[PDB]
Parts: sequence; structure tokens; C-alpha cells
Amino acid sequence: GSAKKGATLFKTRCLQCHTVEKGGPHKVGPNLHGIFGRHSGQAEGYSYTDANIKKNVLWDENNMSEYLTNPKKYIPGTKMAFGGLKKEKDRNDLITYLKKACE
Amino acid sequence: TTPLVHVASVEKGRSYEDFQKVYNAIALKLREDDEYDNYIGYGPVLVRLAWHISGTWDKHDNTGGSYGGTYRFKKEFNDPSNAGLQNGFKFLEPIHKEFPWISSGDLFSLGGVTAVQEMQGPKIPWRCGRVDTPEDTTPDNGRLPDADKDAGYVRTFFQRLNMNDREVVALMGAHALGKTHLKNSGYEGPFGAANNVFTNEFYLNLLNEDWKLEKNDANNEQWDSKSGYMMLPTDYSLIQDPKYLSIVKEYANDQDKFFKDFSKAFEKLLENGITFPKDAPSPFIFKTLEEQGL
Ligand code: HEM
Ligand code: HEM
Repeated sequence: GSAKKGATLFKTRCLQCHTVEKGGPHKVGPNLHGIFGRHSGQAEGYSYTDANIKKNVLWDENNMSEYLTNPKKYIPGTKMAFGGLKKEKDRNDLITYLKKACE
Repeated sequence: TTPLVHVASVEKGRSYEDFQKVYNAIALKLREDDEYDNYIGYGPVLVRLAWHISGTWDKHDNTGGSYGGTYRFKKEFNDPSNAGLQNGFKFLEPIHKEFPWISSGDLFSLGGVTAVQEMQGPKIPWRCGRVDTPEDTTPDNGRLPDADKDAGYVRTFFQRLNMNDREVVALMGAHALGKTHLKNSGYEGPFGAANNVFTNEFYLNLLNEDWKLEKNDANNEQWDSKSGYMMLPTDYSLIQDPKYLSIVKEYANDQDKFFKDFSKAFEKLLENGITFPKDAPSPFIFKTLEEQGL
């Protein structure tokens, strides 16, 4: 996917609630540094819903695609108010960008 | 001559299934055209369009309102209060050509309802039957409210639409959605965090963020949070007035309640000025794309 297009999708659709850089501030949602290959509901300092912790999934590219398609469908009771990326292209691009952005 | 009366009149041989298909077209266009306004989507502007075509109503002589579809004429179109709504109008254009039988008022109001529903808001019952009226029935400019005002102004203004305190607080919750644009209204910025998902975040934000009253690039004063949001003076006055403040805390503690009251208020809004006869169908609750499997 296009990491640059992914960067635009993140800036316009995620950034208001998430930062990506290491030791980045918690905002509406948790900081996403180190997100891939970590268990959900595990950001230090952040207060998750029990649903997010209970989901208990190591985040990877596929489950990320699924979540971001429809976050309430993948984790019922989640407080992330987000419609969903409904175009597979945009999911691939976003995840491409997020892969490197938050390493 | 008698007070002006507007009798709902169902489009000849149309029924719930037809309106569901109009809804579907609106919702599908909403889902697919996701780039607009830096990926906010058309949802918020459709909601604003439905409120604006409705908010011209004057309960004292039944002059304004959604019935007449009068937004389609230049005098109402170029109303400075309405700058930016041309986008919602142009959005709804191809849909009107696909269902040329639907009256303009029915289409605008339906746009707003569809938007609120697709954005994961409450279900809003909707009634058809608005009828296009002549160009001389179009309300004068200046019937919509100003932003640089206080709570007293707000309460007073809403009397004209027959809305009480709870209905006003509920309706204002729609400022969870979308943003102000400088070139439209002299105000700039996102109202909140979830720009296109219908939540009770308006209330929560009003109460929980740290706001400062400052001048923007148009020299207008608006309340900005450190978290990057903005509120108009009319919005913030909902925490400056004690009675409003109660209701604000209520909706902030209970989203479900807010959804209920908002659905009631919004439908009332879209229907003010309309008389529905006895033979009229019951109000329609339309199926979202989501519960159709999309
Ligand atoms: C495509 C856009 C977005 C992406 C990729 C994204 C990323 C993520 C990820 C990976 C998680 C799980 C974090 C974890 O389990 O540690 C999460 C949760 C969360 N996000 Fe988002 N985010 C997006 C948009 C948003 C928006 C728009 C909001 C708020 C308006 C938001 C607020 C939250 C919140 C509050 C949670 C925690 C949910 C809970 O604890 O139940 N995010 N996000
Ligand atoms: C005292 C009452 C109100 C005032 C002063 C007011 C004023 C405004 C202003 C100035 C804007 C900026 C328009 C722009 O720059 O694009 C706006 C946006 C908006 N308004 Fe209100 N409004 C009021 C009530 C309402 C109500 C009752 C609703 C819905 C039921 C509503 C829905 C919206 C929505 C959804 C937007 C965002 C539109 C977009 O993002 O394109 N407003 N409002």
C-alpha cells in the first residue's frame, strides 16, 4: 500500500485522537507507538474500556484491517467513535503507513 | 382568509419501500464519497441542510419550514446564513434526478435523517408528504440564528420554533458533528473529535475540556479548547445558563436518553408547520446500510 496516502488518511481520520511517535501523549485514545504485536488494551497510562482488554488480541495487519473496517463490530462496547474505513485500498494504505510510523 | 395550512400529501403511489430506496441512495453516496471536507464526509452538511430548511419556520403564522421545499430558490439559496449548504444541495442533486417524483422538502429532510442514522445516531421516524410551493412563498433571509449570542438569545429564538429547554439542548447536541469553516460563517474548526459519528461528545466536551474565548482569523470570538476543538458562543452559553446546564449534565451522563430526546426533537423540527391528515401513513423508520449487511 501507499505509505504516503496512508499518512494522509491518518492525519485526517486518526490524528485527532492518536499520536504515533514514541513516548507520545495519550489523547482521546491511547498513543499507538508499538501497537503491532502488542496485546490490545495495554498502553501504559491509558484507561481502556473493559471490552478492549477482554478482546485480548495481539495486533497485526489482518486484525487491524478488520477492526478498522468496523471497530464496534470487532470490539462491541468499544469507546473509539469511528465509522470505519470501508474501502480496502484505504485500509491497506493506512496500515502500511502505521506499520512504519509507529515502529 | 384563514391561517396558512400545509396538508401532508403522499407522493402519488409511493410507499415505504420507495422511500427506503431513496434513503439507500443517499446512504450509499454518503459511504462512497468519503473524501469531502478532508474526509469528514457529507453527513454533517446534510444534517445542517435539513435543520436550515426547517429552521425558517415561524409558529405564529406558519410561514417558514420544510414543507415548501423553498430552499431550491435563489433568495433562500444565497441566504448568508446558508453559505456552504450548496454542497449538500449538489450532493442531493443526482439523487433527485434518480427519483424525480420526490418533493424537494421530503428530499432535504430525508437527507438529514439518513445522515444522522448512517453516522450511528438514533433512529429517526420520518414522514413523507411535503409539497413543492411557489417561489413567492420562500421566507425572507434572516430567520436563522446568529452565533455570537448568549443563552437568553437562544431560549428566546427557539420559542419561535416551539422548542422548550430540553429540546434546545438535545438539538444542539448535533454540534458533535462536523466543523465551522471560515469562508462560510466567519468561524473555524472542528467542534469535537469524532467528526462524523453521532455521540454525546458535545456535552462531555463542553463540561470536561478547558476552553478559552479568543478571536479567530475573521476577528470573531469563539471558544477553543487546548485539545483543538472550538465552540460558538451560543454553544458555550449552554453551560452558562443554569437550566440548560442541568440538561447538559444529564445528556453527558446518559447517551441513550440523549438519543431518545434528540430523535423526538429532530423529527419535530422537520415536521413543524405540517398537518398530517387521518389517511396518512404511520411514520417510517428506515433500515441502515449496516443492518442490510453493508
Ligand atoms: C482509522 C482511524 C483510527 C485508527 C487506525 C485507530 C487506531 C486504534 C487502535 C489500534 C486501537 C486499539 C488500541 C489498543 O488496543 O491498545 C484504538 C482504540 C481506540 N481509539 Fe482509535 N484509531 C482511529 C481513530 C480514532 C478516532 C476517530 C477516535 C475518537 C473519536 C479514536 C479513539 C480511540 C479510543 C477511545 C480507543 C480505545 C477504545 C476502548 O478502550 O474501548 N480512534 N484505536
Ligand atoms: C443557536 C443555534 C445554532 C447556531 C448559532 C448554529 C450555527 C452554526 C454555524 C455558524 C455553523 C458553521 C457553518 C459552516 O461554517 O460551515 C454550524 C455548523 C453546523 N450546524 Fe449549527 N447552529 C445552530 C443549531 C444547529 C442545529 C439545531 C443543528 C442540527 C439539528 C445544527 C447542525 C449543524 C451541523 C451538523 C454543522 C456542521 C456542518 C458541516 O460540518 O459542514 N446546528 N452551525
